[PDB]
Amino acid sequence: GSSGSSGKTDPRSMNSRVFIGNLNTLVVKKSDVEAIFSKYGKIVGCSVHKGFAFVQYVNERNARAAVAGEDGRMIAGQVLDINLAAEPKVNRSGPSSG
Repeated sequence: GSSGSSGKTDPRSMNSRVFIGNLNTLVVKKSDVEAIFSKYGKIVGCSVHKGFAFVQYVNERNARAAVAGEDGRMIAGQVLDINLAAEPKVNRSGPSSG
């Protein structure tokens, strides 16, 4: 059932998602992540939670764009760790395949 007030990552009905981490929400705003990402595709759903944020583009291609673009941006003087909510950058070293 539809649940209000939450922010998790569960497969329900989505594809185009971007997990904006290391987001200095203490300085960065939503419009900053909504506008900065507005160049990587139209945002249908964007949220920022003290610690991280989530962006939802109209299409994946767009999202993946930012995830590739945004990710590595110096916001507030600090880099932003973003990644598509699908493939977690867990354990770098190793045979990454699949």
